[PDB]
Amino acid sequence: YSTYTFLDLNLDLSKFRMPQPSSGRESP
Amino acid sequence: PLMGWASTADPLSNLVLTFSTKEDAVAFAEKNGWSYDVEERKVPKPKSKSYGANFSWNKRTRVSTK
Amino acid sequence: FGSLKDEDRIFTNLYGRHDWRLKGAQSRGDWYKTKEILLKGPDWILGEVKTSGLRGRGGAGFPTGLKWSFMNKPSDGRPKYLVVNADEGEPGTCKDREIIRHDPHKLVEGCLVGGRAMGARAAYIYIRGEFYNEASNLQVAIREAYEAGLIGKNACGSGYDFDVFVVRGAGAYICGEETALIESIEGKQGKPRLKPPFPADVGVFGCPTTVANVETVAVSPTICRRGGAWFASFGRERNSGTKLFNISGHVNNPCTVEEEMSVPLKELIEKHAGGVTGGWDNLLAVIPGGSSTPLIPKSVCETVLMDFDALIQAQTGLGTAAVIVMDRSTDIVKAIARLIEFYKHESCGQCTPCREGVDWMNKVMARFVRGDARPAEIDSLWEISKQIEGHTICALGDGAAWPVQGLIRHFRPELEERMQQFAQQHQ
Amino acid sequence: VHRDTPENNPETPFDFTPENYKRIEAIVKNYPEGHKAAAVLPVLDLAQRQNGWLPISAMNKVAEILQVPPMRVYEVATFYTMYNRKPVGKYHIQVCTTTPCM
Ligand SMILES: Cc1cc2nc3c(=O)[nH]c(=O)nc-3n(C[C@H](O)[C@H](O)[C@H](O)COP(=O)(O)O)c2cc1C
Ligand code: SF4
Repeated sequence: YSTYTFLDLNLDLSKFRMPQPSSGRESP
Repeated sequence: PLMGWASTADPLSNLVLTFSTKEDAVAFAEKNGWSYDVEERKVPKPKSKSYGANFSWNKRTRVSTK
Repeated sequence: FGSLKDEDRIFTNLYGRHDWRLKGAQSRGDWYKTKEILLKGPDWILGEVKTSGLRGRGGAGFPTGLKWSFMNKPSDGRPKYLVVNADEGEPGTCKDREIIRHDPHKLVEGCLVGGRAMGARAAYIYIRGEFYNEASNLQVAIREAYEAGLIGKNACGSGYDFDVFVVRGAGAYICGEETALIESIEGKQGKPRLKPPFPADVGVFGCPTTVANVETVAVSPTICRRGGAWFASFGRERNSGTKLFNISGHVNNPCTVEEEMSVPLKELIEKHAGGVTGGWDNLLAVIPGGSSTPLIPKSVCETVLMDFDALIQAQTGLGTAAVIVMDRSTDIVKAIARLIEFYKHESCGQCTPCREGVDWMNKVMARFVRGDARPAEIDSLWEISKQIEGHTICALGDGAAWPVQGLIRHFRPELEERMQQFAQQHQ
Repeated sequence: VHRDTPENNPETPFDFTPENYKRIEAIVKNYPEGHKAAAVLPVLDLAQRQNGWLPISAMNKVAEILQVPPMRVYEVATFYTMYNRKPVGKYHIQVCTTTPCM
């Protein structure tokens, strides 16, 4: 229904609330 | 200097005998009595190759678009 | 199998559909008892599904109960993930996307309650991006609950909780295999790996993963919530459960219904609701699998119950859980080519048997249908199909021939007479 | 259709809206570090969205963001279907034709 605008979907609640990430390294 | 066939002397020039081994190789140079030389056989390293090491967490060998 | 059914009550494994789509307390069914489950030792859940022993909905055998209590028993250095197909590869499947569309609150639980068995770390799902609207909403469904504090990182009551990261594809078949999906979750081109590296639970993202399916992880919480002794209800001592069928291509009202195993196709097709084509004299030429099973004629299929191993009794079984039939006007030879013309476009193309081996058929199938040069070909075209089996990596080849392998079986003449129909015509 | 480009828009040019550089913080946030290296599937497609079909300078751009040699992109855009390499219309419509749909 919103053709563009994945933004807040991706960047609003997800951006702050996707902790940590640690995710490590893999420098390589 | 008529055609360009490369004519030649050196009447041996084309012989390849085939022996089965070294111990029996030099056997035929002495017995017919001319000088010679030797090379050595070669075979590869062992070696170690494993697919499935190509997807790796911290390893530096990790292929893409194989 | 008891009474030769497979009935449908309001007692089923799926809670609701038209009642409440949005979030809440899971007003009645869901999110009921949790802290008691997870607080007990994890392997209590493992093998507690064995009371059911779900074969799995991934289009195959190999009961889901084993592979989770299978390796991924230990743990050492590296995290474990969950990758659960949401995708549909088979034409006419449609079973998926109905689970997600009106009731997402189930599966986010299905992982959390499920993932604890794996001892996993994170949760990935995967969805064909070709569904833009319905798939877009899961994030809300994630948020509308997850935001309340239902998941992560302790939620709830345990020291173990972790969230779910949606992703998307584009032109995928990739769910056509595990050991492909875990590759295109990564961002390479998707050419599925060799099957035995280290099979799919060793070689993985960086580290061991397990590839589940939708209603394999969907129905697990409710079958560990109650279970029994009702976990095994219908079906013989071998296959047990109640799965979903979605009828398509001739009916009165083709639509899904929850139906238990061992249901005969002659009452099931006619029911839910009508048979609207000829219930008979429409010749009822049927396809058990979606694309993975060849035809059956009017023979014992109609009395043949839909139990898995009951179908292996016939020349082909089906794990896909879908139905497509025909009546009269549809010319099968005409209607099976656009099942093959499909395969040619969905194949990876690594292997020499699959690539360059499917076209050899697809290029000739437009001879028979059109009607064209002489028989004795049929005898060869069978051998080609007999010649791609152990020769391809993935199942798409083993799922490439069966439609043609089982067309040459069960219909001899329809071809033989048509090659004449153009033969007499040429004259 | 053909899969070679006759030097259309090597420098189109193209760029992302500064509203979009704050999401790409979130995407990479998904994955673990050091393997990140492909978020390409959303990130390359988000670029289709900002534009509506991605020219060859779109394929070269993300490489400068993702530091992968840009034959590790031109590949991925020629495999899948959803991406449209050539230009399109305002509505790109589909008719499902398959055994059931037939
Ligand atoms: C052409 C093709 C399409 C497939 N499509 C799907 C699919 O859409 N969804 C899915 O879960 N598996 C699909 N698979 C099969 C995968 O093997 C399966 O998802 C995987 O084995 C996970 O099985 P499990 O989770 O039930 O154990 C497909 C296989 C093929 C050959
Ligand atoms: S069949 Fe051969 S080519 Fe087609 S996908 Fe499976 S592996 Fe790749």
